[PDB]
Amino acid sequence: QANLMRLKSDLFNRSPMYPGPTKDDPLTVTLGFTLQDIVKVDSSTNEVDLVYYEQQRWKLNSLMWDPNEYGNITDFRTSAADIWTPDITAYSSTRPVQVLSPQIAVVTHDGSVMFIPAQRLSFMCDPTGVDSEEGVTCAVKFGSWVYSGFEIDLKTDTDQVDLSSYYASSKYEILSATQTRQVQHYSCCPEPYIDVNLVVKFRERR
Amino acid sequence: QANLMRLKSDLFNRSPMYPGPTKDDPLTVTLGFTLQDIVKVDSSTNEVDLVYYEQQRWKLNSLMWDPNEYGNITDFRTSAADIWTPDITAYSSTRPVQVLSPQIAVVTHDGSVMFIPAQRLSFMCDPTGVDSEEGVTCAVKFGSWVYSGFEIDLKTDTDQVDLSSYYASSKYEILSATQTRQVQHYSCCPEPYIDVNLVVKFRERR
Amino acid sequence: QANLMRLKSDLFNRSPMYPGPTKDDPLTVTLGFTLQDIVKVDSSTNEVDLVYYEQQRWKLNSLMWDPNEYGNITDFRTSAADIWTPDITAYSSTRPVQVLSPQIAVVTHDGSVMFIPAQRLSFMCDPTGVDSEEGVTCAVKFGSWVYSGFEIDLKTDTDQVDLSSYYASSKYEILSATQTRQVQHYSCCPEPYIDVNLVVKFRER
Amino acid sequence: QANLMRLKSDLFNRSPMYPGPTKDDPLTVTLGFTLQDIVKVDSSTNEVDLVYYEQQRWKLNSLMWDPNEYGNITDFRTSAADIWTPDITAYSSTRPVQVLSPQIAVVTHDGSVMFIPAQRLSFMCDPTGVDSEEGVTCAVKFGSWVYSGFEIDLKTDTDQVDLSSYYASSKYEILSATQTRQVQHYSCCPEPYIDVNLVVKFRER
Amino acid sequence: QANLMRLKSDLFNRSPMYPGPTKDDPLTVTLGFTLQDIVKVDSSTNEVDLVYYEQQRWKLNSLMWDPNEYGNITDFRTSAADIWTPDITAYSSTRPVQVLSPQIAVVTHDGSVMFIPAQRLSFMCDPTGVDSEEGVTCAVKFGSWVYSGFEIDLKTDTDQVDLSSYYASSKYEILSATQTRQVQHYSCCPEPYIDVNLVVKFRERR
Ligand SMILES: c1cnc2cc3c(cc2n1)[C@@H]1CNC[C@H]3C1
Ligand SMILES: c1cnc2cc3c(cc2n1)[C@@H]1CNC[C@H]3C1
Ligand SMILES: c1cnc2cc3c(cc2n1)[C@@H]1CNC[C@H]3C1
Ligand SMILES: c1cnc2cc3c(cc2n1)[C@@H]1CNC[C@H]3C1
Ligand SMILES: c1cnc2cc3c(cc2n1)[C@@H]1CNC[C@H]3C1
Repeated sequence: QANLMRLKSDLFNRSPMYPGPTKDDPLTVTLGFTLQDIVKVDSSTNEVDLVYYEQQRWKLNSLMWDPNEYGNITDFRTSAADIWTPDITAYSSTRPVQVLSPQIAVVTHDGSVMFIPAQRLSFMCDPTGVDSEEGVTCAVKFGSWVYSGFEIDLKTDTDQVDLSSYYASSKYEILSATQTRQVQHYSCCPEPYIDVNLVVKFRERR
Repeated sequence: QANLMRLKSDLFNRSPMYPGPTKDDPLTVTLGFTLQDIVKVDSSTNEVDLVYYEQQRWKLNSLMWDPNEYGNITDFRTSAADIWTPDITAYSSTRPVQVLSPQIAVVTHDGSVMFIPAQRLSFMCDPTGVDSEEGVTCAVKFGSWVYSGFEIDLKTDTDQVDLSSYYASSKYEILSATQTRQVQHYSCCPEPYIDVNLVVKFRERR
Repeated sequence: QANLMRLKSDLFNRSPMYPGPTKDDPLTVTLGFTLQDIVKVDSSTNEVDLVYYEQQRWKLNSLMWDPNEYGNITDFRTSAADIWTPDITAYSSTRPVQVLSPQIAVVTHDGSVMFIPAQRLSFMCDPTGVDSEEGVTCAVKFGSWVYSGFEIDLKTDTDQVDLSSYYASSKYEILSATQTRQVQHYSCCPEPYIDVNLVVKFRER
Repeated sequence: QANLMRLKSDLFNRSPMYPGPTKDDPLTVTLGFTLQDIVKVDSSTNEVDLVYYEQQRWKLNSLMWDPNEYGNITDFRTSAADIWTPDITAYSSTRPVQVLSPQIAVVTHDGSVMFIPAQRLSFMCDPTGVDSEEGVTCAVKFGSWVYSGFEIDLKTDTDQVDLSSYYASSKYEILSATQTRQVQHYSCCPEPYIDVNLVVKFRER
Repeated sequence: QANLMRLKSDLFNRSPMYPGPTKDDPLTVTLGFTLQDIVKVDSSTNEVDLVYYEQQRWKLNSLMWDPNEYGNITDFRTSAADIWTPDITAYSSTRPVQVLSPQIAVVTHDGSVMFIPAQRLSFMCDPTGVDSEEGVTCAVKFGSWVYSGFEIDLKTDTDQVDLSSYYASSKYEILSATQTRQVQHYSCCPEPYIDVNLVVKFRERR
């Protein structure tokens, strides 16, 4: 501005879009969940509804630049449409995920992208024994839908889910939450697919 | 990398889109269902809700290339908008199907496309006797909406539906699931239309 | 394909889109309903939900061609966005209609288009007496929203609705179904508007 | 068609879009409601659902033409996207309005536009006493959201709402319906904003 | 209006879009809420639904002009798509916000923009004790999702929410409503993020 505008122009207008990773130049996405609320539980259909936001990080050479060339600009915000983004998907979802945040990411001079969408998800979960002291445990996998391990790998900075933002007066208390990496194989396809498995253990509030 | 982008450009930017099959150059789509959950049953309206993903395969000359000409590239992922896709449709649906996965397909050097959309479908089904030991049986046909047998044929690699991914703690147990090919005639039109008939037999979990 | 692609290109890329009918060059749409299910009935709000598919036919000179010029091609499928389509609308709908089928039509060398969208419609209907043996009767008009009789006419191949595809195990049995043409006048506008009136008579099982 | 296509092209392709009214060149929209059904009433949240269609008229110099120059064409239908339209909005709505009709308007040689969207609206209304003989009364204002009196004025051809199209077998009977013009002031802004206040009085039966 | 068209053309057609604020040229948005109705309360999931409209003001050099050059034009209305707008977001929302108004803003010769979207929001709130005389209190933060304090600051013209437009016959009476500015830090990010905290205290009508 004029610097930022020129920068954005150079990356997006002058180049073709990054065509996604491949076996030859694969990519690693760092996931991390901040759980906000277990909004509702349906014991007649065994689906439960979570609200959270999911931090995604990755890095691309396509998105690098030299700050001195662009008015000492270290980073910028941009629409998620302007860049490639990973197709992280909830495998046991029962309804399409609802986006609760804007679709804007941060890009930085070293090509690192950060993107943190807020979501509401309804996923498969049997709440039997939520009323008990012992509580009930449910799990849901997040991972690329189309990209194998050989193109997209996932990692977590910590197995502990971020519960510091959980709703004080929720109907359900969280006993524990876990974000652990996994490998899976499916009947369609020879290659392994990577996913981060979100496992929550919860119960009704006294 | 550059090597790909060039490929994608050659297939999509330089050519006009494949205009769909015709009697002269017809096409065969291979369908296959992985049932995930029978989410809910409504006995007051006789509609039942399934979550699954539906594997679609087909092949086009339009999409072929020579790997040596494109940096030894065997295959790639792309948006479903970038290519023609078949109009497989649930004939007894009561509500529009909801897409639970991204709209990305895999294309390969020999022109083979694979596309596996995850869906939630509400279809016509009378659950009377779901509580019994015997269970209740329901069926729904999938097939092209507009393309006759003479333009689109359907086939299955197996009559057995893939239940290996079914939800362990679902409200309903699957006794059996079947994907069998069928031929049908409709009053509008002289030609026969092909469909794969999904037949599931299920009951409450006891 | 080479042939078909060229054909499609000539009709759509090289010409401007058909700007809809007018008084001078009017047209006639043939409607026909295949009722599939009466899904639900709400007696607290007097709305009922139907699932069906609605066959639409019409013909345009804009869409004609000579098969010999295009590799003996008699007809083809295409997206509904690529062509003009008629604005048939349910006058007593209480919620926007939901499309249950793809938006693809068939065009033929003589300019005839066929298009059969599958729909779910919620329309105004008082089900009082649906539980009785006598059953209850409800009606809903379908017709162009903006085009008068003088631009769009409607006709039916038969007054009998196609119930051969109705759901065997539906909560409601169909006693009868009727698709009859009508003329209507509205206070806004001098001209008459045409509609096909769908009348169904049904009850619980 | 050739003629019509050329006309449409001249108005839309060759000109930039009408940039909306201003203080200097203000505009008057004529509103008129045809109420179809009071579909449902929720006494636990005090919202009620109406289905109707709302006639909008206005006139622009931008849209004028000479019929002799265009094959004696008096008028035509077109997409609502092709022209500017007014931002009439329900002030006491509790949910986004649902469009039940196509988005097509009629334009005429003297620059007059007519546009009649069918809608379902959920708005704020306490139904307490709907079961009584006396009935209950509710109101909802329609007016531009962003344009003051000084840019958009509203008028009504009649204070009587058009109930001739109301549903015979609705759960609720209409005792009366009124479309009266009003002026309002809001805390944000010095200028007055115009609205047409729809007031309905109704009950069960 | 020949004049207005030319003006609009000069700002939007001839220039590239304002690329959003940065640390170097930051921006201040003035928020203000007019609460219309507390429509419903769900005590089984602890979510409550508000209808309101939210006044947003800010100023940009990009949008300035000289009235003498454009037929003494002081201001104009335009689509929200034609200009940059701030990404104010409800942090404790449980469902995507629904827009109840048109997406039109007012721009003025000194570059000031005003934009007042009407919304329905479902947010996290425990209504326990709404039936009491004492009432129950709930809060929800509004702020940029992606822009730190260093790029977007928020302010309020008054801590008092505008209740003059509240629904006379609502199921719930408003005891008080507050729009107060706040600073927050999140685990992802070193910088502080600004939010205006909407705090309402209410009860059943009795
Ligand atoms: C870029 C993209 N998404 C973000 C999400 C958040 C934040 C910064 C972001 N930056 C913090 C503030 N906004 C909500 C969360 C936490
Ligand atoms: C290409 C395109 N679609 C796919 C869908 C799936 C898989 C691989 C795919 N590869 C497995 C993993 N993702 C969901 C399903 C099963
Ligand atoms: C052209 C356009 N739509 C059609 C819809 C159907 C059919 C033929 C069509 N042809 C029959 C077979 N497919 C579903 C319905 C009935
Ligand atoms: C142009 C635009 N909208 C219209 C809406 C209607 C009519 C004519 C129209 N002409 C009458 C017939 N169609 C529904 C209503 C009433
Ligand atoms: C520009 C943009 N949005 C506005 C919203 C409103 C108003 C003026 C506006 N001007 C007042 C009248 N319309 C609704 C609210 C209050």
